[PDB]
Amino acid sequence: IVEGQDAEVGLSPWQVMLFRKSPQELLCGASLISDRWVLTAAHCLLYPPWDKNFTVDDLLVRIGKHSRTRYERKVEKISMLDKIYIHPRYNWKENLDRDIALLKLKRPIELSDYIHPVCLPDKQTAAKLLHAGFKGRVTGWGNRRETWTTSVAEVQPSVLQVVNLPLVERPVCKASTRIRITDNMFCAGYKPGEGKRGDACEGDSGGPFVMKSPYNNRWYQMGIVSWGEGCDRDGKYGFYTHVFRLKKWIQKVIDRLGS
Amino acid sequence: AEGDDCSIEKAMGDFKPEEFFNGTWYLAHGPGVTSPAVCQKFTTSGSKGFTQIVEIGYNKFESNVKFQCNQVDNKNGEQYSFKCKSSDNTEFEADFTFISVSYDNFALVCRSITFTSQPKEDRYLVFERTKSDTDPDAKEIC
Amino acid sequence: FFNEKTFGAGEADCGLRPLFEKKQVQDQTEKELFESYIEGR
Repeated sequence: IVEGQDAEVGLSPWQVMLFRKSPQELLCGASLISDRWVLTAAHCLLYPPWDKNFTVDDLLVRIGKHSRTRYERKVEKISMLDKIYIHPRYNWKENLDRDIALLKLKRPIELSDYIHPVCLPDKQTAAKLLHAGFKGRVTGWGNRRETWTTSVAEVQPSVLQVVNLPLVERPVCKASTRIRITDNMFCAGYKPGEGKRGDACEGDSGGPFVMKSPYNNRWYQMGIVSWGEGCDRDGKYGFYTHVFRLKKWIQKVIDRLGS
Repeated sequence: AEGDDCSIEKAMGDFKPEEFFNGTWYLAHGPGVTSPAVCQKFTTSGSKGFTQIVEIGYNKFESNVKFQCNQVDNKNGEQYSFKCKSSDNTEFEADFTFISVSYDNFALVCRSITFTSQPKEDRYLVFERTKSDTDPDAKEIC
Repeated sequence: FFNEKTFGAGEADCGLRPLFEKKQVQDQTEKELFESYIEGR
């Protein structure tokens, strides 16, 4: 996260961490939607251009964390996957369209003060909250800056970071790039004229973009950190997968057993 | 836990046994539990590797007991098996299937303990390289 | 929206943090989100 601050303990109990078994390495972020379902971006698993093609046997999810390199006995729970579902229409050749994946844990995790599911947007919730100007929150253990002089260590954080970014109007998002923007994505960030800045960066790609509802006080995940051109560049915004737009698909792969 | 089966698991392959079987690892069965503590001294059939595993919260062990574990040739398939003997002469076999490990931080491992009494018991455990304060110092317990 | 058989537990009580919402405490930056709801006429 670029231009954010250390997140308090338990700030977002739905922040999952995609971890690689061997070598140990942080791969991406994710979101806990239920005690046995975790949401993330497709490119964290499948992305041929980088040789990425992970299977349920290559990763494990670490939930309840705060520090990124440290194993936290009192709060952390390590879980394994049983199945990985990636969107059939996931477009990695072009623009990372429908960049979304749904992961199923082998056995339900144990909810606690550090582990708890975020809500998925409703037809009314999406309507009342997805408005240019309203802010959302992005959390992750990805880089604190687009580059480093000597080593990546300089930009890697020790704990979970938090940045609040405003929703930007689609026309602006479209005018900021020469890359095709689709309905399955939205952008957020500060316009150059606003004396503020902040962005998601490499290592945050599955983390949730959430917004707290003024109506019922619940946190809804409106997006998934997907892509951008660099991190925190002026005139550039971060593109998140429009979760509400792919809501029907989610329900379709979840409800596949006697119901 | 009931359902886990280290037998049908898959080891990490790039595991360098001597980087692991060296030093002290602390293993708790829960955040709170601090009793019983039990010190197990492991010796790998080869380059010694006198590793001290301090296990905490395992209700099956007595609080003031020490175990001497020696590596055996059993379970040749991607598994490291050890026979452990104690001050009270308990004895049981412990098989380790290493899943993921950073020899200087922590290690996720599937363990099968087989007490001479009630056999077969699988559980995914996490060995820590750093003592979680409340843990007894290996020097005190070992 | 989801069942519970396949979905699992969590939905009916989603979005409320045990250490914050459930404890009547608000994090350091919530105010920033609420003011972003200001709407000038």
